[PDB]
Amino acid sequence: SDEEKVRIAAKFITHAPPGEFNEVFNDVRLLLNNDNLLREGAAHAFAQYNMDQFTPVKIEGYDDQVLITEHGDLGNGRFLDPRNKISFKFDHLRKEASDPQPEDTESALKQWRDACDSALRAYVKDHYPNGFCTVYGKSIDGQQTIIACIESHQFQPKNFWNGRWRSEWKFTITPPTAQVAAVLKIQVHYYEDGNVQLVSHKDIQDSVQVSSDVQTAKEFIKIIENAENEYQTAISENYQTMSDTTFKALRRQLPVTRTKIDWNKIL
Amino acid sequence: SDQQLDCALDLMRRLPPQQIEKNLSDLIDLVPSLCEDLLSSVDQPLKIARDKVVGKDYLLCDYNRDGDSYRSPWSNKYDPPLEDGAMPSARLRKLEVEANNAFDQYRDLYFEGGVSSVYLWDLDHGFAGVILIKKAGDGSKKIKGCWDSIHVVEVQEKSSGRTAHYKLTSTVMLWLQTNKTGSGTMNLGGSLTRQMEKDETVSDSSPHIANIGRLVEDMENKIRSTLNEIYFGKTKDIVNGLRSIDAIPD
Repeated sequence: SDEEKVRIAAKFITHAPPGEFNEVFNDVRLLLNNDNLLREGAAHAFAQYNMDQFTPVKIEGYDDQVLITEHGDLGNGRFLDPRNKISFKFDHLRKEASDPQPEDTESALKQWRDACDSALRAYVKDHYPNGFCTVYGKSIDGQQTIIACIESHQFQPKNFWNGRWRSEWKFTITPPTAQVAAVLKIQVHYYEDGNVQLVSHKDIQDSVQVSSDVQTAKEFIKIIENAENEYQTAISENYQTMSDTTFKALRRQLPVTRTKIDWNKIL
Repeated sequence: SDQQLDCALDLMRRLPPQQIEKNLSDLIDLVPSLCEDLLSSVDQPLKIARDKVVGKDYLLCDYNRDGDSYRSPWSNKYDPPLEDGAMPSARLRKLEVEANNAFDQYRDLYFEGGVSSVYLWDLDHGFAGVILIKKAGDGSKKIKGCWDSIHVVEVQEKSSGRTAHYKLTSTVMLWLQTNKTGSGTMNLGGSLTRQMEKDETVSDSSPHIANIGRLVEDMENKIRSTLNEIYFGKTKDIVNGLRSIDAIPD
């Protein structure tokens, strides 16, 4: 039961809406009222939350920000920043980076990674107002893989809303082809009038041709851009459809006769 | 406990609306002390039961509840059976039946399906009631949804019964889910509460139920309008601020 309580605490913390982690954490702390057990079985949850959310972090001395993801997990509390060639300790609680150390990951995919990173950063600057991205080049079950991660968020507690976009693109490179596996995710919480949440995701599986590093990264970005435009355009089309059709099938705006009801007649 | 309440309420406002039943259960599993307080003040999807005498559906809430039994508006009997369940007076029961019938027609006209129930109770200077409506949208793998509304109305008769004061508190819960090729899975869930107070004339041609009917109809028309804006306008504007198809200038 106490093992079950922590497990529930951990599930709750893990489901915090973007920008509302502190509030949910505070709620769950005062509720469980066992600060000892909290630290014990719900530390795997802080990390899991940070990596699921692609939490962006600023490392002192480096202009950009890097994303905390499962892909940069080096184990032992360290994360990789592949752009800056450093590893760093990450404190999942404080959400602070420290002890940066140089890391020359063995350069097998490094040229590919750097060419994708360079094209992705320009793309994210152009299309994501507060967007950050991280590209990893790694060998997975023997196959060379580029993993492009994008995060963008808007936290406006004073206006009673938060939102976050995450996308993750995995290109499994086997020249002259590549397999593409992506997931796009969106989450919005608006609570200024009423309370509503949007959760959305889209899975993508495909293949494309590849050539050299520079040309292939250019076309990877065109593929990403188009697919992410397509999702965003479909989302707004679906909003129109839910507004004029799906909502109506639950409750109409007016009866079939298009007059407000005559209550005396009914009575 | 007083603060733990505040925390458990704030938490339920912040977790996934599709998970209410499970989350609330899970939240009761860790502060059982607030079990009763949680069950009454947390917005939950409406449950349907079937009247075993006449075979018609009715909805469950705290106002038709006595112990672990619920009173059907159709047969006026508790299930599970009770020797002395709380009952409306003969006169209030007459009005309850008229109200159930009138709101059944309201439901048929605006919802074209679903279930509605009305339960009334006495007060010192008039009476009160609850109107419950549930309409689910089942029949597609691609598109699903559910509307639940609960309206609590309080009636105070005035001017020697020629007018009355009506106080309405309404909550609508609304969920939609689509699974489509272009937009992937989209899940929208949440709720809105509103309150309204009006004096209206009471007569032969404008009786209490007709006044309550007009009040509930307007409230749901206004709420529907606002949900449309918030669900399909505000969240969309927020999506469109996270990412921009056209390049961001400067």
